Amino acid sequence: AGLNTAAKAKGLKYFGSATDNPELTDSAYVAQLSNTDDFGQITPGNSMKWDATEPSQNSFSFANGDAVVNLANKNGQLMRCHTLVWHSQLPNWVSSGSWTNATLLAAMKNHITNVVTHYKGKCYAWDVVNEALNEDGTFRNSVFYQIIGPAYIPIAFATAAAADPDVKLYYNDYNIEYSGAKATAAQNIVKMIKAYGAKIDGVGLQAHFIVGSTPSQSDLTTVLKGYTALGVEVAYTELDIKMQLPSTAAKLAQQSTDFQGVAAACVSTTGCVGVTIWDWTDKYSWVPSVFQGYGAPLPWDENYVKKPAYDGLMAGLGA
Ligand SMILES: *[C@@H]1O[C@H](CO)[C@@H](O)[C@H](O)[C@H]1NC(C)=O
Repeated sequence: AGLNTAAKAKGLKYFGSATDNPELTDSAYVAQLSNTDDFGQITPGNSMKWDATEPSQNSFSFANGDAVVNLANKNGQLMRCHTLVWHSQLPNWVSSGSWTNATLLAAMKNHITNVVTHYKGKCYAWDVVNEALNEDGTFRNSVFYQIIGPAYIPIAFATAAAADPDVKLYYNDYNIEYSGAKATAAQNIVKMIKAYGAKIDGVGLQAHFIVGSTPSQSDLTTVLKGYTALGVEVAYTELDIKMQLPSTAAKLAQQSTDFQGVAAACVSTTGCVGVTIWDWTDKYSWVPSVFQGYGAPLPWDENYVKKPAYDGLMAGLGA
């Protein structure tokens, strides 16, 4: 009947979509987001990030996150909660602060414990640490790395686990879906957290790909199995496939094949729990200025009408 029903028949927990609060006043948008034949899971695109949830020190702000949870709850959709520790979308009080190891650890832990406690029981998964690596497999020189060193990562996981022992804890990153220094480094982060004795349940593979340059089904599956071999589940967490503009029939077809292989890779991998697309309509796709010249990244167009990629996904999920 749709993406989510097809995904569940193949043993995934969900097929899902991100959303954001500005979209929720569009009742036509909301009606399709709330269609559980297509979406059994929701991620808040922005309203659970640090800039949204602790915009001034110790000042927790949950209304916009809660509104997304409430919608998911009314619809019977799972939540993925996104994201606790990340160098981007950090309030200036954190990124510019004068810290010591103890004082930044206290503030980071305070952030995690308050946010995760607030959402205790509501989330299938948390992206606990996001994008900790540079493209060359080095640690990003974020405030957390510079002040605390690599321990910030296992400490964040341990802190999340103490606040909510049952939610699945994910390390989430992009450009780790194909082999290379970055994916190798992401494997090493998994091994490092586990060696520290902290709980890590999952690797989140964002899957921001490009039409015509998407990794093959075979390459993607191979890489997923490289993570599951470490004793984690995997999911594609932010899938979209931006195309070099203008859109053409040939690019829409390629885009369909690209989405199909991503779905098929997940369905092929024991321990891949689901796919989330980064919103579902091109009208609300994430295409910031750095990708000027690209667009139309999603399975529905800006008029909420299906593109060939929808059928591609269905084919990849075996329906
Ligand atoms: C910060 O404190 C943690 C917790 O004890 C420790 O693992 C880490 O090495 C410390 N880092 C620095 C730079 O002191």
